[PDB]
Amino acid sequence: TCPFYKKIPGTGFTVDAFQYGVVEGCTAYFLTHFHSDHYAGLSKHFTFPVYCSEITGNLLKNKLHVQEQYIHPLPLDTECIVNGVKVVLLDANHCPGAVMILFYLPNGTVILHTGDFRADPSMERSLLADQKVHMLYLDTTYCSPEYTFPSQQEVIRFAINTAFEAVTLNPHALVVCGTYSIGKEKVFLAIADVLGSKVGMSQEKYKTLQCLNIPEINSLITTDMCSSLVHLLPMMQINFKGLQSHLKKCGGKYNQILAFRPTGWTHSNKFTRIADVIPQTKGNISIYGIPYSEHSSYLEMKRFVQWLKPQKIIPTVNVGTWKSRSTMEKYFREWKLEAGY
Ligand code: NI
Repeated sequence: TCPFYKKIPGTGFTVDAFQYGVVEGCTAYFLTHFHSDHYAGLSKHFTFPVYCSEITGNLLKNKLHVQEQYIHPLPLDTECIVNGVKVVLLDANHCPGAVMILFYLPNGTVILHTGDFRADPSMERSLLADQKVHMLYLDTTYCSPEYTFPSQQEVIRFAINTAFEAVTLNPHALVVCGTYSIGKEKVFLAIADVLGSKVGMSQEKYKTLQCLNIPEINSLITTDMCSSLVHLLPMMQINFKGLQSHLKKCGGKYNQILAFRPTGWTHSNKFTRIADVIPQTKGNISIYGIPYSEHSSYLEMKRFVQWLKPQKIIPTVNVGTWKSRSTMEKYFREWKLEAGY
């Protein structure tokens, strides 16, 4: 049964609610982004209207085989009427195709559902600027002050400089980057650009990348592993055993691997600056964990909410424990007292 924080009161609508069967009263199912915890339940047999971005729609059709007649893509930054209710989709600064949804309820209430997001000051000049929001359904993944990490630009700077140094010292080194979902494509694209290489990957991952509307993508990626010196592999294979086994398959072309695991936050963030990060090494294999996040830091989240000044907040992440829920409620009250709304 569908939980309350996935329902939009005063409408026929749900958000990211595909794993509960036929939801009673639901006339349109919104999908914020193509990540498995959110799409869980969709398949080619789904027969209700799905509303989403163009990119999410490409993935639904090609990867999950949802039939075209049930896919309803909407442009961003554009007022649209859905089953008699005005909606707007906004870029969520998460993975490709990820949106926030603004719902203008027939009674005058305005609701923002962030989906998953990485808050940014640029959002303060979107269509959010123009009116008041009563209810915020908020991605609270990192809602605690211990969660710090650097900008995405600092992280990419570190990775580019690391890869270019290693391969210039040793032209026979291979770079490998882990992946298990869409998102974080800048990591592998930036490294391949500095090295003058295409990114090599499986047929299944190439298929997924071809759904994302990235400019000039045919110039950047390939299924011909032999022609490429940046390879993508499943995240599960980014360990000493998995990488040893991959180096065997490369036909003595390479004699060293430098690999990247983009994670979210890890507790080595509490002590170490990005500049100071070091790898784990065994023989001719080195593995860097790099803190590339597609969710808001605590400070970014706090800034956004203090700017928006919502009347009520409904968390969508970490809602399963009493300790979590109490911690989050305390920070929301601090923020409101500090800012005066
Ligand atoms: Ni996500």
